[PDB]
Amino acid sequence: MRKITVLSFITLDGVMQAPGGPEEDTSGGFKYGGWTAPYEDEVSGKIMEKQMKPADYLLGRKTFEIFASYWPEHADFWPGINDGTKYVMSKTVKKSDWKNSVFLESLADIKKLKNSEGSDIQVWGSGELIQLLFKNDLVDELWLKIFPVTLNTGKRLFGDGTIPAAFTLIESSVTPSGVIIANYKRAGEVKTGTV
Amino acid sequence: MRKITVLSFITLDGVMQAPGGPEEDTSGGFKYGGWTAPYEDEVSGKIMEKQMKPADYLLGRKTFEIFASYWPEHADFWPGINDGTKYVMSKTVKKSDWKNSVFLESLADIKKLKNSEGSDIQVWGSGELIQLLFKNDLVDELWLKIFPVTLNTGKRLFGDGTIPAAFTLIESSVTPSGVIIANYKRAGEVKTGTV
Ligand SMILES: NC(=O)c1ccc[n+]([C@@H]2O[C@H](COP(=O)([O-])OP(=O)(O)OC[C@H]3O[C@@H](n4cnc5c(N)ncnc54)[C@H](OP(=O)(O)O)[C@@H]3O)[C@@H](O)[C@H]2O)c1
Ligand SMILES: NC(=O)c1ccc[n+]([C@@H]2O[C@H](COP(=O)([O-])OP(=O)(O)OC[C@H]3O[C@@H](n4cnc5c(N)ncnc54)[C@H](OP(=O)(O)O)[C@@H]3O)[C@@H](O)[C@H]2O)c1
Repeated sequence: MRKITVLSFITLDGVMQAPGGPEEDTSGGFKYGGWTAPYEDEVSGKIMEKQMKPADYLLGRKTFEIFASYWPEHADFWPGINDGTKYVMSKTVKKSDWKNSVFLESLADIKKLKNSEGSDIQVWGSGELIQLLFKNDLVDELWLKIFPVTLNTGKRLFGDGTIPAAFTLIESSVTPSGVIIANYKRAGEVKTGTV
Repeated sequence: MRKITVLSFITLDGVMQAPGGPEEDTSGGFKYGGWTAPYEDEVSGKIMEKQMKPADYLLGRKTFEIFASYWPEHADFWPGINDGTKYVMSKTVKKSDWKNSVFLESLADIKKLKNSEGSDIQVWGSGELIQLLFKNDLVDELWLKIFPVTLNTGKRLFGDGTIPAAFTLIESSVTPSGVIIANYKRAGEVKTGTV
């Protein structure tokens, strides 16, 4: 059994669409692509150069294709994404000229990939696929970065597949720009009481 | 002009409904009332004290009525809510047995109260009213306690009134129970660039 970590950049109101640039994802006429862009300092770069250490990867086709247009040319900066196997969930794509790309089609294939032997799995972007991972409680860990911004519209990290669940805060951090790094571990069922 | 702070307990996916107990709010058949219970600790109380400072208050009718059913009988623990004026939005309730309760009926009234002279306004609970405040950009600070839990269903702090807007993280801490205190100042507009 492999660990599955979801890593995500979200706004205060949990919007995850198009962190990195104005055109990264225009679904809905989304106007705020690049909202992650004013909150990048050098200690943020060092916090997630360690988050970038080599692993295996699980991605939705759309996030795969956003990555495949850029990262094959920048293996200097992020070698992990280029060397590790990238398992990609898709029904419309079966091959890619990006090295070490495998294509899964089913919830069964994800479960086998998890049960199979090998390195821990990182999940970047992939909002729609994350919905399926959440709904089957396959997500073992959450690394989040919460930015001081609210954007009513936009694809969300906790969306359709969010289930009731509990977590442990493994560790946390803050950024000179005011970004909270939050690191949760899956922790069983939601507990209630009275205050 | 007065400083409208909004204070709110939210899950990781931003639900604020019924933090304190199982029957506190049962709209939609909400099964997770009291989800903040297992995360109450000592440090949390200390912060609660600085936020239980004598202020004026602005509340929605439902939150006022939940408060009025318990807090007038515990002026020792949380005085300020009994001593300060409570401005309550309603078109349903005109008077109350609680000392220092004023009843406002329009958006204009909330603005006039803001433009008035007096103590800085705290806002607790009041998701439906918060929506109107957000929509007209009357909220100036945000003190959030983010709890290590997810519950897909429930009333959301950032609901239909949320508007795109930037913030300045003025403070942050983590409790021994894994809750994230994060207070934000309102900071003008959303900036985008390219990473
Ligand atoms: N906040 C961040 O950290 C971050 C980082 C990078 C990107 N992003 C954003 O993530 C978003 C990526 O777009 P997206 O989330 O809408 O799509 P996606 O999850 O990346 O991929 C969607 C595609 O993957 C397949 N897929 C996903 N879920 C499936 C399921 N449950 N069952 C079967 N196939 C499934 C399908 O491929 P087929 O159509 O081929 O069948 C689907 O069309 C963008 O907005 C991107 O900007 C965020
Ligand atoms: N997470 C926390 O920190 C926290 C703390 C305490 C409570 N809560 C939760 O907050 C929720 C409070 O209930 P709620 O948010 O649904 O209602 P609410 O905002 O507390 O009050 C609803 C009533 O206030 C009036 N009102 C609100 N907005 C109005 C508007 N835009 N225009 C005119 N009148 C308006 C109306 O009164 P009339 O109908 O009388 O006209 C409305 O019916 C509960 O779920 C409670 O458990 C959360």
